[PDB]
This record gives sequence, C-alpha cells and structure tokens, in this order.
Amino acid sequence: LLQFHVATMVDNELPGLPRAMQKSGRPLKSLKQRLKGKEGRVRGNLMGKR
DNA sequence: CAAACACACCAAACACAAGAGCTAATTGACTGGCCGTTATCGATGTATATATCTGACACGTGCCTGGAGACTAGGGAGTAATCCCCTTGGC
Repeated sequence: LLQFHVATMVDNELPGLPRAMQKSGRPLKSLKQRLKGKEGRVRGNLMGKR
C-alpha cells in the first residue's frame, strides 16, 4: 500500500494498475501530471505565460 | 553438446494529436462510537392549599332547683265592753 500511494503521489497514471481516485470521485493530479505536457509547468508557465 | 550472435516474431509501453479567445452551469459527504453540554426524568424536600379533628365562642335546648299560684283548713290576730288597779293630781 505504501508503494502504491507513493507511486500515485508522483505518478497517478500507471499501466494497468488502479488509478488513485479522490473520495468525491475524481482522479488525483500527481506531480508528473502537473508538468507532463501542455498546461503543465514547462509549456504552461515557462515557455508560455500570461 | 553447449555457447556466441543474428533474424523474425510476439508482447509490452510512451507520447503526441494548432494558437488560442469568450461565455455558461453541477458538484456545496456520510453512519457510527464516543465525550462533552445541556434537556429531561426522578427523589427529597419545604412552602402553600385544602381536609380532619380539637378548642373557644355563640345560639339554642334542657334537667334540675327553687319559686310561684289557687285553694283549703282552722286558728292567730283583732272589735266592742267591762272592771278596778293605779296613776296623776291636789293641799
């Protein structure tokens, strides 16, 4: 369980493994998701800003 | 026979899917155990309201004692005459 929780903390989406879901019923935004691609940190707030 | 590499095939993942710009609306956790506050139910009264019994005062009835009424019996109190004892009066 500890391994699963940490992996979900730094990577929500895994191949085949269950996805961490908030009790409300929505997935948790792991750090990888935070800067995986567009709308992230690099392309979202370093190469393109407001 | 066992080990080296090469090839074809199968099986498993990664990341991307233009630049953005505006507006709207759906989601606003939930049973249970337990502690902590507080509302309620309960006992243990003392204070006040009412009922029963006892005591003092009031009106009324009564038993008892003494007093009062009508009538009676028969004798106590009491006129009318008399005597003469004795008192007042006198020189």
